[PDB]
Amino acid sequence: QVGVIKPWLLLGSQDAAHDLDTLKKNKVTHILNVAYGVENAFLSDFTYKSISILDLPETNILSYFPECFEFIEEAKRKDGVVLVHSNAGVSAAAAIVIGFLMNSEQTSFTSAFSLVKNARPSICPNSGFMEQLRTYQEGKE
Amino acid sequence: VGVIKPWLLLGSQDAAHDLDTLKKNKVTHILNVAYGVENAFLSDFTYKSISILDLPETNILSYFPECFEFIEEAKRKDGVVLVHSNAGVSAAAAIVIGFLMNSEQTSFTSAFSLVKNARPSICPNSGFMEQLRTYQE
Repeated sequence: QVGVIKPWLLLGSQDAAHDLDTLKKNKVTHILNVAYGVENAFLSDFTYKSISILDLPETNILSYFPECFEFIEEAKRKDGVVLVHSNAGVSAAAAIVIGFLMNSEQTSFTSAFSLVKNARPSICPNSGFMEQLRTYQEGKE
Repeated sequence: VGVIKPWLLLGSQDAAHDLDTLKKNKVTHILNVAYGVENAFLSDFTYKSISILDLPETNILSYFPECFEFIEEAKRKDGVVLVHSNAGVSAAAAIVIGFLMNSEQTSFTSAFSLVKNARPSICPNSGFMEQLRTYQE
């Protein structure tokens, strides 16, 4: 299962990452895998990047922005389509997508959150991720 | 937090760390199937932890003896158990679905529906769904 945030920006679970037919139907070109233990199943069909982002409040989600956002922008620059996925893809993967929208569109946490939540209503970033994103633009700590 | 029964609750790591809500809901027992979530309130609740990776290769059925024994103990003592994982959407949900099937002889579809109505964000992975579909067939 897949949220279409933009036509080129998708958010989903590990099951999305392993559903070839739907990856093709959505014209996926790039897959950002922030899960644990999820094999990149289709090496010949997609450009993959992995980065471990554990679903804990202690994870520093902001730390991952340079690497993750460069990849997303790579997909976009090439007029492709990137799927960001994790295990359940409701928390860490959601937070990366929210942050990306915040930075790429210079939009607020609440605006970006709303865009993701409408596209994938099962999102529920952990409290630490919410605090980290809510106070990123203001520069807390 | 999803209220599956007044004594069976399903939630996230944030529910496990919210003492005020835990006490409002009369929790007594916490079954922690998360990774990396400290059992914060040892003097207030009875905790049991079990590692359950959210991967389709995980054998969810293997965890049922340990998990269900604990849930049954909370129930026998007229307490209230919170089952939680990290997001509370996949393995913790699978445990709750399986528990209704096992304790109540409920069908998979009915049990799944009960859990999904109490917590619409649930989505056990493809492996867990197939394991639960054929459980007690």
